[PDB]
Amino acid sequence: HHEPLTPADVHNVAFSKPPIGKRGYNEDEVDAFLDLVENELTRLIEENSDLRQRINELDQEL
Amino acid sequence: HHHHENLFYQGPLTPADVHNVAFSKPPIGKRGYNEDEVDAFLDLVENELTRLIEENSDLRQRINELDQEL
Amino acid sequence: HHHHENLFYQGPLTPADVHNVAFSKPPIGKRGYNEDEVDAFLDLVENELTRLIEENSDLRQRINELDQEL
Amino acid sequence: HHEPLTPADVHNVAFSKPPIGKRGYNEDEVDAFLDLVENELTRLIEENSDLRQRINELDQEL
Repeated sequence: HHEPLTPADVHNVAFSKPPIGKRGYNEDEVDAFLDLVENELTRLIEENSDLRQRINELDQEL
Repeated sequence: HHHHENLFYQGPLTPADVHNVAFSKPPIGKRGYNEDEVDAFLDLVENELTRLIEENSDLRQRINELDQEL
Repeated sequence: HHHHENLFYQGPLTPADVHNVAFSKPPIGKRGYNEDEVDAFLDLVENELTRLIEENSDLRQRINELDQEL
Repeated sequence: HHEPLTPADVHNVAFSKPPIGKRGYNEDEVDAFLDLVENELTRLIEENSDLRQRINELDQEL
């Protein structure tokens, strides 16, 4: 864990309140959707690096 | 890459989902998140997800071409 | 309630999303979840989400009718 | 936390492996989607009970 947009950016984004006196977006909904986002960016980055590793192995055999 | 290629990607979150996700208003009389900031952030999300899915598809195409050469 | 009423619900997960969500296969050469079991579970999810959104809409209609009577 | 389908059922569901020798569904994807599911069922149940509370308050005023 400690070694354009990153999963960490999604984890850390912080939003202000709506203007006076607006209401804004439900925070539970936005939170839950951003958790899906963070999970899927992370998984795609890991899977992309695995494909890249496989590519490396295949080039070494070429 | 282009703006309207079907890459036949299978996963539970697509750029179209990010683009179309809807949020209700908060429970009254709590307030929620600033809508401008969330909208702008989700545009960046749509862009990054698009790029990673495009990268996924290209790495898979390259692996198929290699697997052909081998 | 019926099977094709637009309740104008706003939220980030709808019955249609549950119905249409797609999953890729696992990273090779790990295996994943049984597809029959996941499919059946997600049908129950689609049903429960539908019922709760319908309940949400009826409670809101009742609150509007009360707010009219007051 | 300790007082048809429940959020807890989503939290606890456990799936077997695919048949020999099938591959099945990606587990990171299913996990992340079930987390969104659990979150949204929980939030709708809480919000529904709040609407019901408001209804109670309004009937008391009728």
